[PDB]
Amino acid sequence: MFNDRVIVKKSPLGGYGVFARKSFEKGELVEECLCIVRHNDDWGTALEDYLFSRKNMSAMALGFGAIFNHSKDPNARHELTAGLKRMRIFTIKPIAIGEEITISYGDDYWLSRPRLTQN
Amino acid sequence: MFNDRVIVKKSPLGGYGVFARKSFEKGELVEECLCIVRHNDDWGTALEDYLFSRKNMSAMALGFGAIFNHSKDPNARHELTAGLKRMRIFTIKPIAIGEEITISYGDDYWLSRPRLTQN
Repeated sequence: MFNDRVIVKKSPLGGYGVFARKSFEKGELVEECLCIVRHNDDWGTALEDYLFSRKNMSAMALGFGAIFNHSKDPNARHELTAGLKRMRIFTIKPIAIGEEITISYGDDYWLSRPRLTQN
Repeated sequence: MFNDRVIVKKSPLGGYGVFARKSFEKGELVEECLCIVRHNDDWGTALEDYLFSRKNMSAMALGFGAIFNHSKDPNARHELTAGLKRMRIFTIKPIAIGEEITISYGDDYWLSRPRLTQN
């Protein structure tokens, strides 16, 4: 997987990650993708590590949206339109070619609140 | 969403679809994407219309993989590596620019067998 700016590859550390295939300027657009949105309880635990939520809805980002890894020192941020229909990834720092593009452990990510029960 | 060959847009008929942004030859590569794979019962009903399954595993295609619509007269086919880790979409007919790229209602798609119960 790869487009005219990012490339997905196995991270020497964790699993897969999104890496810059070209130099990036601060505040530039990295990726905008559509999301599948359904009520929180419609999702099992399968995507618990990828879903984000707002109110009673959770969304799964398509495109490369769900591949971006979370970092304690992110060089990007994510933005969801109303209704979680669209996700946008914007850099918050310049990004050199080859650097992994990461987002923070946002509060809207299921991952920030593991659950003892689910499905 | 769009790359150096396909573009996602609202279909005048159904919802969203993947359309050729360039002419395509028969048997050519349209898209290869990574998939998230988990046991069948780990998925709720949220993605029931997008998941495919093999044995006791189901997979959600990332990239544009889950956006391709199903047609009774498809101009493409899908292929999953072992373990459903990767999906590949190959044309089975030449495809002109602007034509929607569709796959058949494969037996491996959850959609071919709606369920009365789930999660």
